[PDB]
Amino acid sequence: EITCQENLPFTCGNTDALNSSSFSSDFIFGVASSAYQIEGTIGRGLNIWDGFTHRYPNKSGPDHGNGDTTCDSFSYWQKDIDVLDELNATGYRFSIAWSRIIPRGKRSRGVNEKGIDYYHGLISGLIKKGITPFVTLFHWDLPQTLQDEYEGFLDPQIIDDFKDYADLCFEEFGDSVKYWLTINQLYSVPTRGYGSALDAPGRCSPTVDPSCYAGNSSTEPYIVAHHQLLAHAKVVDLYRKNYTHQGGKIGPTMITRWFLPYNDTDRHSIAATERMKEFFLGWFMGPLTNGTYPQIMIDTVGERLPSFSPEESNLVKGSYDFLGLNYYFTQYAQPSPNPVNSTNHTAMMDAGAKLTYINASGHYIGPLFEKDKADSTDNIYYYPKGIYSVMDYFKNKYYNPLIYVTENGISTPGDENRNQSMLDYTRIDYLCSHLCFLNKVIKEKDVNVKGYLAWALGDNYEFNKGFTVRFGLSYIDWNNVTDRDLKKSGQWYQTFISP
Amino acid sequence: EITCQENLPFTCGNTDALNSSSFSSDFIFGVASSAYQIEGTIGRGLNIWDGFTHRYPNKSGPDHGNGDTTCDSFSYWQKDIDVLDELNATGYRFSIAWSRIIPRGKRSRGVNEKGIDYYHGLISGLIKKGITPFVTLFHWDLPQTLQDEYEGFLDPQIIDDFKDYADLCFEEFGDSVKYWLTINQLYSVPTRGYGSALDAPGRCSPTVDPSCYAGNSSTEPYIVAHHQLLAHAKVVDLYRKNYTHQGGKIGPTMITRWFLPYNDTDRHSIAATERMKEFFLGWFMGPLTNGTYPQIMIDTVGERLPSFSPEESNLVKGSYDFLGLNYYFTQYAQPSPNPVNSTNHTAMMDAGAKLTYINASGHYIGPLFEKDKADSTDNIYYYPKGIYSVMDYFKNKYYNPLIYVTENGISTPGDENRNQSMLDYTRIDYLCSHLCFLNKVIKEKDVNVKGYLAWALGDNYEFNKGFTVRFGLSYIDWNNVTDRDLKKSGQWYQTFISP
Ligand SMILES: *[C@@H]1O[C@H](CO)[C@@H](O[C@@H]2O[C@H](CO)[C@@H](O[C@@H]3O[C@H](CO[C@H]4O[C@H](CO)[C@@H](O)[C@H](O)[C@@H]4O)[C@@H](O)[C@H](O[C@H]4O[C@H](CO)[C@@H](O)[C@H](O)[C@@H]4O)[C@@H]3O[C@@H]3OC[C@@H](O)[C@H](O)[C@H]3O)[C@H](O)[C@H]2NC(C)=O)[C@H](O[C@@H]2O[C@@H](C)[C@@H](O)[C@@H](O)[C@@H]2O)[C@H]1NC(C)=O
Ligand SMILES: *[C@@H]1O[C@H](CO)[C@@H](O[C@@H]2O[C@H](CO)[C@@H](O[C@@H]3O[C@H](CO[C@H]4O[C@H](CO)[C@@H](O)[C@H](O)[C@@H]4O)[C@@H](O)[C@H](O[C@H]4O[C@H](CO)[C@@H](O)[C@H](O)[C@@H]4O)[C@@H]3O[C@@H]3OC[C@@H](O)[C@H](O)[C@H]3O)[C@H](O)[C@H]2NC(C)=O)[C@H](O[C@@H]2O[C@@H](C)[C@@H](O)[C@@H](O)[C@@H]2O)[C@H]1NC(C)=O
Ligand SMILES: *[C@@H]1O[C@H](CO)[C@@H](O[C@@H]2O[C@H](CO)[C@@H](O[C@@H]3O[C@H](CO)[C@@H](O)[C@H](O)[C@@H]3O[C@@H]3OC[C@@H](O)[C@H](O)[C@H]3O)[C@H](O)[C@H]2NC(C)=O)[C@H](O[C@@H]2O[C@@H](C)[C@@H](O)[C@@H](O)[C@@H]2O)[C@H]1NC(C)=O
Ligand SMILES: *[C@@H]1O[C@H](CO)[C@@H](O[C@@H]2O[C@H](CO)[C@@H](O[C@@H]3O[C@H](CO)[C@@H](O)[C@H](O)[C@@H]3O[C@@H]3OC[C@@H](O)[C@H](O)[C@H]3O)[C@H](O)[C@H]2NC(C)=O)[C@H](O[C@@H]2O[C@@H](C)[C@@H](O)[C@@H](O)[C@@H]2O)[C@H]1NC(C)=O
Ligand SMILES: *[C@@H]1O[C@H](CO)[C@@H](O[C@@H]2O[C@H](CO)[C@@H](O)[C@H](O)[C@H]2NC(C)=O)[C@H](O)[C@H]1NC(C)=O
Ligand SMILES: *[C@@H]1O[C@H](CO)[C@@H](O[C@@H]2O[C@H](CO)[C@@H](O)[C@H](O)[C@H]2NC(C)=O)[C@H](O)[C@H]1NC(C)=O
Ligand SMILES: *[C@@H]1O[C@H](CO)[C@@H](O[C@@H]2O[C@H](CO)[C@@H](O)[C@H](O)[C@H]2NC(C)=O)[C@H](O)[C@H]1NC(C)=O
Ligand SMILES: *[C@@H]1O[C@H](CO)[C@@H](O[C@@H]2O[C@H](CO)[C@@H](O)[C@H](O)[C@H]2NC(C)=O)[C@H](O)[C@H]1NC(C)=O
Ligand SMILES: *[C@@H]1O[C@H](CO)[C@@H](O)[C@H](O)[C@H]1NC(C)=O
Ligand SMILES: *[C@@H]1O[C@H](CO)[C@@H](O)[C@H](O)[C@H]1NC(C)=O
Ligand SMILES: *[C@@H]1O[C@H](CO)[C@@H](O)[C@H](O)[C@H]1NC(C)=O
Ligand SMILES: *[C@@H]1O[C@H](CO)[C@@H](O)[C@H](O)[C@H]1NC(C)=O
Ligand SMILES: *[C@@H]1O[C@H](CO)[C@@H](O)[C@H](O)[C@H]1NC(C)=O
Ligand SMILES: *[C@@H]1O[C@H](CO)[C@@H](O)[C@H](O)[C@H]1NC(C)=O
Ligand SMILES: *[C@@H]1O[C@H](CO)[C@@H](O)[C@H](O)[C@H]1NC(C)=O
Ligand SMILES: *[C@@H]1O[C@H](CO)[C@@H](O)[C@H](O)[C@H]1NC(C)=O
Ligand SMILES: *[C@@H]1O[C@H](CO)[C@@H](O)[C@H](O)[C@H]1NC(C)=O
Ligand SMILES: *[C@@H]1O[C@H](CO)[C@@H](O)[C@H](O)[C@H]1NC(C)=O
Ligand SMILES: *[C@@H]1O[C@H](CO)[C@@H](O)[C@H](O)[C@H]1NC(C)=O
Ligand SMILES: *[C@@H]1O[C@H](CO)[C@@H](O)[C@H](O)[C@H]1NC(C)=O
Ligand SMILES: [Zn+2]
Repeated sequence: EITCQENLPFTCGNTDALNSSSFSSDFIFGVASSAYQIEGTIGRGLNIWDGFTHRYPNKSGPDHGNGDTTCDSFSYWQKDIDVLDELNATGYRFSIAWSRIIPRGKRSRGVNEKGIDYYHGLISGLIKKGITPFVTLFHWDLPQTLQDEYEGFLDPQIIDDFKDYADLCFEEFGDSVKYWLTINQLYSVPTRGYGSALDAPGRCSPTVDPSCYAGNSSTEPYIVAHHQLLAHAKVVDLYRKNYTHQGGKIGPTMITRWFLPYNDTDRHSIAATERMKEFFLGWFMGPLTNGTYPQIMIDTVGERLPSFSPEESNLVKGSYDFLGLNYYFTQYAQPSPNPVNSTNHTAMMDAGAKLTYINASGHYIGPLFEKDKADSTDNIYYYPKGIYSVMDYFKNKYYNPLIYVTENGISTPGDENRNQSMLDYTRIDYLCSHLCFLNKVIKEKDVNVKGYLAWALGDNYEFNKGFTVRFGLSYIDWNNVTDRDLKKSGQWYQTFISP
Repeated sequence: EITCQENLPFTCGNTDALNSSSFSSDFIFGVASSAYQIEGTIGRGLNIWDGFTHRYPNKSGPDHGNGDTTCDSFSYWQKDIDVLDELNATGYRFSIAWSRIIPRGKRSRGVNEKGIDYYHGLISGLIKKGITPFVTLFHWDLPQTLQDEYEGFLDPQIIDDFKDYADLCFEEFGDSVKYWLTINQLYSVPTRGYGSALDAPGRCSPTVDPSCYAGNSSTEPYIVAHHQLLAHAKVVDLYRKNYTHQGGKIGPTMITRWFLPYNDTDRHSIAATERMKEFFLGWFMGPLTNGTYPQIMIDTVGERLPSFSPEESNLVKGSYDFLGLNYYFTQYAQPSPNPVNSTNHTAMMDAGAKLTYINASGHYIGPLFEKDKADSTDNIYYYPKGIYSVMDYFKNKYYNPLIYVTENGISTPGDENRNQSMLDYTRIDYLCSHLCFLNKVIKEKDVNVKGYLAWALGDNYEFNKGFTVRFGLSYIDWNNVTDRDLKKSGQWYQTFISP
């Protein structure tokens, strides 16, 4: 019987008590990264995140940093590969920058050969080292040209361009890549990119944010989420129909959170937690497992929620071979009003829930996750048992899918110096306690989890944060980005994989 | 009678001997800047120069600098205005970033109100201070979206988009702006952007540069120059037909050089200098004054040179109210072969001329202009009498046009520290000696020169050079860009304008 601690101090950092041998022998352990965060702009066209970080530098981070050079993996990808090889990792998830291989967006405008070569070299190098690539087709870095031609995912013309892009990738890399993540965290772009304008492209209602160049926080997230689903379903249908000879699997990446009631005996708090589960997860998981949106969403959102045609509904339903789950933390939910007529209404208010990390009797959900310096009542706290609850939920509610944990990690302040940043014990506690609950759920609930990829390989540009927080397991000196040095967390992870 | 020195040491730095009173009372003296060099990416969409400097950082400059924040005139435009006010300057040439006011390129996709406000404030502030704005509609910063939709100026669809952009500007700013420069330095983009790939968008033949993503150095510069002329002619026709109530003037900006024979008694050197004059100036000036290309170009370039239709020819001919001339330096020309069948052939070889700063008997053309550290046989030297020869040439060869010198300046190394950079006497010599020859040509040849704008107002991002050279008359600390401090050159210029 497996016992896991939910509060500090954790003792699972000991690999005599927990290591890769606690899991099935085929279990994949690795790390993850994304193109915009690690590559640099060298050699590629521009994408909406280059646009956003430049047009609105105070949304790029408090240091106004961006992905211009970041850790320069365009030059030093071979160092990324030596860190993995040093961990004896069997999995690496990275993303192909659409901008690098089709700079002008539409495929008929020509492909960038030098870009295609960059990824062949990378894939060849990983596989030579016995590392399985999980490649994300789209990690938020849409070619700027498509956002300016028709406002990206706001328009249905994105579906065919995305499909021609994906086709180019399966054809070029599919012989070696056997695992494809179509779109990374479905929930993010529509809410942050089109609801609150905290992420690219930064659209939202004028009174939600007056910096926004355009938008409607009330209608656009629903129009964007819809197209993301059709786009995704159309790539999966292209994959399973035209590239089945490649013997790969392809699936979506869902940002998952667990929700607990703020007051676990107030029915209003209980209804708000069930509504969160539906607006956060079901919004995407419902179309993917059933071809339609959740009923609470259809009731609440009404005309602002697009309908799937019977053909579209059939294409989206069951459009995955597995699910990639990104899990970071859990929130307490309590009711909150949905003012549909206010000019500052957003799609996120439609859930009628307010989210916190402290419940009604003042209990904090777990240890600290991310210190907010501007406001401390905004601090984020994590909850190791959340990975247990989310996985058990997905098994029971969504037909026992094959699952890969594609991102799980914790940042530490960039303020810290080199000695302090290399001694990241708070990261060992985060990862070890989630790994202890992940092993327990695989064993007790028989969830079909087949892999785990820690975020991130090394320090890189963090969306909305610049270089002010660090997520890597290996250290990078911003004044000289050549070396990736294993921090304590990286040395711990190494001993975990090979005990 | 006016005597001007052509070699160091110059003595025209004395304002008792030369000052604004040497010129007609209406003569406009000022400074110039461009949007990409001074604004920063904050608040605007991305353009091809953001794309280029990011995709190919080693072409952005030896320091890999770019226009991300540069001197941040988006925030500190009011400091730009205090420097001008301190000079008692009557002219300021600046450019409107197409990306800032129409981020998505095509006007029907919506205009950026906050962007339009930025320039209203700027124009209101200049005019309140008695400074005449010369506004450039296009200073190389084409929206990235138009370059990715149809490869920018390579396609004729640019003509209508550029015309809808310009229409938006005359309508928004035309009530205050009475001087419009349509496209800045016609010769540059086609040769550097489409011939040698040293500038954005960076297209060129694979063997001219293997970094190029696409291109043809032999055909594309001619296709680009042609469209630049049609685009320009169509904006001028829109201006003179739809905004004549505004009582403004509009003209092109031509990068002018003077050419001298390498050997001034070898006929081959003399023919090469006359050919340079035609390929460098006549390429644009011929269509503008006659509606057709020079005959040496029609003979030499043959099928690769596009033809104007009779309607297009009529539209381009006489499509200016004045000319803006940018003059920097003069070159010696000698013959050089034109190998039309080599795979590394470029439109620039078609002139059959090799350019140098030292003639056949070893005489250097004038004082040093720009030290090339990688190769010193590449150093650039200036020639003050060149502004005299160019102006006299334009008067005689091109129907005595109304002229404004829209750029003239010299850089000093960014290597120099603050004390050395504020003591820029080499800049006083450059400007004073050109101003001495400009006054002489106005007086002796009666050229219709009505203004002079020194480049640049302050230190900014320099195309292909990063922040490694400084062109400003006012100093900017890259570690704190708030202040613009007048260097010696700026204090000299101040005393020149108001003796
Ligand atoms: C998994 O997918 C299933 C579909 O494949 C989901 O089941 C569907 O659920 C729909 C409800 O959301 C349901 O459609 C409704 O059907 C009502 C009756 O339709 C028939 O009979 C009518 C009766 O007079 C007749 O007029 C019709 O012509 C049909 O013959 C209909 O009245 C409903 O419309 C009203 O309400 C909806 C909001 O739900 C409004 O959009 C609409 O304007 C109107 O006010 C509704 O019809 C739908 O109306 C909108 C239109 O775009 C659709 O085409 C139309 O269908 C439908 O019958 C079933 N389908 C089947 C095959 O059972 C299933 O949902 C869950 O299960 C059902 C039983 C229900 O409890 C849902 O709330 C559940 O969530 C999906 N499962 C999950 C887990 O979500
Ligand atoms: C200012 O603009 C003027 C035009 O408004 C320029 O003058 C034009 O110059 C053209 C030469 O470049 C000239 O066109 C040529 O005309 C030849 C005769 O055409 C008529 O008579 C023919 C004789 O049999 C007959 O077949 C025709 O149908 C006409 O009736 C013609 O043979 C030439 O074509 C050959 O050479 C050209 C290269 O120059 C090739 O492109 C072509 O394939 C062919 O090999 C040529 O015709 C042109 O052919 C190409 C086609 O696209 C054009 O439509 C066609 O015109 C034209 O006659 C004059 N126009 C007038 C009204 O005089 C003027 O140029 C300068 O002055 C002329 C006299 C000449 O010396 C040029 O070299 C000068 O540069 C411009 N001024 C300046 C300063 O450039
Ligand atoms: C988690 O939620 C539960 C259920 O909502 C909370 O318990 C409820 O707390 C209410 C106070 O917010 C209690 O109602 C009050 O009852 C007193 C005594 O009769 C009355 O004087 C108050 O005015 C109020 O009455 C309500 O007024 C509004 C009317 O519309 C309504 O009809 C009345 O009920 C309520 O009885 C109580 N329910 C139960 C089942 O315990 C719980 O709140 C916490 O516990 C209660 C016992 C009390 O000590 C609260 O002060 C305390 O916060 C909540 N838990 C926490 C930690 O917030
Ligand atoms: C500026 O250009 C002028 C004209 O091109 C240069 O003068 C010419 O220089 C040529 C040498 O490059 C002279 O030709 C040579 O003549 C000698 C004596 O007879 C002969 O032995 C050589 O082989 C050569 O002859 C040519 O060979 C190739 C044949 O196809 C052709 O038919 C022959 O002419 C040429 O006579 C001379 N012309 C004139 C009008 O002076 C000038 O070059 C400089 O001045 C001359 C006088 C001489 O001292 C050169 O060495 C010197 O460079 C050139 N100026 C400079 C500074 O480069
Ligand atoms: C966002 O878009 C929605 C949909 O067009 C706008 O809501 C409509 O507003 C009009 C005018 O007030 C009403 O007549 C409709 O009844 C509303 N429709 C729905 C479906 O809600 C909304 O005003 C827009 N919001 C902003 C901030 O632009
Ligand atoms: C807030 O969270 C705490 C922690 O889970 C809840 O406290 C537990 O409540 C159960 C049931 O009452 C007790 O058996 C446990 O002993 C409690 N744990 C702790 C650490 O005290 C608490 O009930 C939650 N409060 C509300 C209002 O939901
Ligand atoms: C640039 O474009 C020109 C025009 O297409 C190419 O030149 C042609 O090349 C073909 C194939 O060799 C020949 O049959 C034609 O006679 C050429 N046309 C002309 C007008 O010169 C050229 O090869 C291209 N260059 C590169 C480097 O792409
Ligand atoms: C190179 O440039 C120099 C400088 O202009 C030329 O020298 C002048 O030539 C004329 C005519 O021979 C003389 O009267 C001047 O006295 C010369 N000036 C100097 C400073 O010596 C020279 O002729 C040019 N050489 C060639 C081959 O073109
Ligand atoms: C790995 O962990 C298991 C418990 O799951 C333990 O029994 C085993 O001895 C550990 N292996 C090493 C090499 O420490
Ligand atoms: C951030 O920049 C935007 C301009 O895009 C501006 O509207 C906003 O006030 C800035 N925020 C702060 C807190 O300075
Ligand atoms: C890497 O992992 C494999 C598989 O568990 C193991 O056999 C091997 O010894 C490990 N190598 C290192 C250097 O730890
Ligand atoms: C599969 O590829 C073929 C050949 O290019 C094409 O006709 C077909 O539409 C594709 N099928 C899809 C995308 O389902
Ligand atoms: C606008 O929205 C904010 C945050 O959602 C809220 O504080 C404010 O009261 C809203 N304004 C109105 C008029 O409802
Ligand atoms: C940058 O880091 C690498 C790896 O530590 C080192 O070899 C190189 O010399 C460093 N460069 C400088 C300028 O110190
Ligand atoms: C300005 O220059 C002229 C010569 O062009 C000279 O005569 C005049 O005295 C100068 N003015 C001043 C104020 O020095
Ligand atoms: C400049 O960068 C390009 C990549 O875009 C590369 O091909 C070239 O070799 C680099 N030049 C030098 C001198 O390093
Ligand atoms: C600015 O120039 C005008 C016009 O020549 C002159 O009258 C005025 O005194 C000058 N002001 C300053 C402060 O030099
Ligand atoms: C002038 O503006 C009118 C009204 O928009 C339009 O019909 C016409 O085509 C324009 N004329 C030009 C661009 O010459
Ligand atoms: C290619 O062009 C360069 C510079 O224009 C020249 O040095 C070289 O000889 C050319 N190659 C061939 C094969 O002509
Ligand atoms: C930046 O420069 C301005 C102008 O000199 C100055 O007032 C401000 O205090 C400076 N900022 C810092 C951080 O020194
Ligand atoms: Zn940048």
